[PDB]
Amino acid sequence: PGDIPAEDFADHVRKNERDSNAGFADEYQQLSLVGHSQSQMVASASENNAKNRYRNVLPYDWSRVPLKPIHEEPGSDYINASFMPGLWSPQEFIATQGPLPQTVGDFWRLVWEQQSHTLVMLTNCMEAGRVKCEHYWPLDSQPCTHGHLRVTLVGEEVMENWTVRELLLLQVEEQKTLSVRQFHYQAWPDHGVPSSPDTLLAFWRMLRQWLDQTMEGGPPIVHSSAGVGRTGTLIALDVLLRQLQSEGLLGPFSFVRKMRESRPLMVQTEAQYVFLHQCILRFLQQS
Repeated sequence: PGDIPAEDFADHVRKNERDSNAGFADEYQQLSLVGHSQSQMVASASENNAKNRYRNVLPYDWSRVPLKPIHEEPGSDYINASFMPGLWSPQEFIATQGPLPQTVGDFWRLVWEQQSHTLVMLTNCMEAGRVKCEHYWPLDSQPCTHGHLRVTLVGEEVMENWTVRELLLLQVEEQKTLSVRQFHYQAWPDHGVPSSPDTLLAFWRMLRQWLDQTMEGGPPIVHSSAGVGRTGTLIALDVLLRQLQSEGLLGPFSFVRKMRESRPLMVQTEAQYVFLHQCILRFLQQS
């Protein structure tokens, strides 16, 4: 179904790189046509005006992740977040924007209601003086509370290009806790690419090693600033590398197309689309 056999992928990438990525640019032009005739009426509602970081980056109605409604609060079921397809499921991941000050509580409610044990953060809170995402997790000195939830920082290990944080999410009305592990990649510029495929692959190997041991609960929640660009590139990397290993096939164009049906702008620059292919190529060279 358009899938490329593993043995054929290296040649496919080289063909699309010719003439300054002439083949990749045409594939990206075709991908940019996908999914625009779908409604965004919930995200566009006046009640939800202050809940979207970017007016022109909104979830589609059919694939948005609803929150449980709060009695007499219109729009309380809305968060800028979408179910994203994976290897096995159309709900394998959740892509969401970087929380705003006024949606940090909704974000943690999303984590709780989905029972997601894994967060992936691909943005810094501020980049070159420009705000990208709220620092939505607590410091180790004081837990933070939102609605019926208490969030506690339990541990934090800092590496050269990423940080892993261990969090405890307690729903006070239920007396039930959720352990959440946050994988924060700290060297991926907005609308750009990491410095090399090797460092992103190292981050991915760590994340996938964790996920292959943590499959209880809901989908991993992946986010950046808009929740489309760095988010879509990482999700595509993980799905395609697992497709490579579990099926011996790779279908990047097909997967990004499915992603665009669920949420706009996934893999947000042509450079990120090319970078995605160069990472898979490096994973084969490393193999």
